[PDB]
Amino acid sequence: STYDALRRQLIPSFDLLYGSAVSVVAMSVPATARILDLGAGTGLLGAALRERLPDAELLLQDRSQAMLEQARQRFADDDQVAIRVADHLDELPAGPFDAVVSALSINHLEHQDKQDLFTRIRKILRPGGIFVNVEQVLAPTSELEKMYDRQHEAHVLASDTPAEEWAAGRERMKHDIPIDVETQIQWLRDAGFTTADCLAKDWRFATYAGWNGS
Ligand SMILES: Nc1ncnc2c1ncn2[C@@H]1O[C@H](CSCC[C@H](N)C(=O)O)[C@@H](O)[C@H]1O
Repeated sequence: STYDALRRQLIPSFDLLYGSAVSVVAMSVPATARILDLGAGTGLLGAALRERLPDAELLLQDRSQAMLEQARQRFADDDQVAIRVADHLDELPAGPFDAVVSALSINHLEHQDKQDLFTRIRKILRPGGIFVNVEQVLAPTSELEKMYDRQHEAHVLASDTPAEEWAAGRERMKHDIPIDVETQIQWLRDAGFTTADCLAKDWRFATYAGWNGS
């Protein structure tokens, strides 16, 4: 409620970017899809997926028990949601999966571990399966990165975000290892995804996807 409201204040085009992730999954997988949610946190993208796909099986995983406890509370009464404590770097669940989704999590990995993860994700996707990332992305240059930062700050100020939460936000972003969206899209092609695309973008934040065969 307050947490979800705060995420909208901190994330430019939250509805467009998380909404695009939901819409592209809904147009790519069945009603009864098996979906892996990597770095699920409180399960915010999971909640948006459940609203669109009431019959989908969600497996939420994260390295943080504390974050997954928030996801457990959110989905307390949902018998089609499982929770697994697992780092991105730990062995993935067997599969197959119709979709693997992630929001604002994969940027925390070293670049080589991102490329390895994309390869490992495709292995657990059925043919026609989709990988979707709602991601913090780096500008191609230092000058454009400053412009990305100004536009992010403009949203946070316009959204009337508490100064203490924005302060906390900037501190958490120090541990992020973002790269530009086109590099990551090319990495999906390198990983053997036949199609990769940026569906939606608001400067620093982008929704991109890869398809396993289609
Ligand atoms: N190496 C790693 N393996 C697994 N989870 C990781 C991780 N590095 C970061 N995370 C998780 O990634 C999340 C980033 S915050 C995003 C949370 C949620 N997907 C949302 O959109 O709101 C946190 O829950 C953090 O614990």
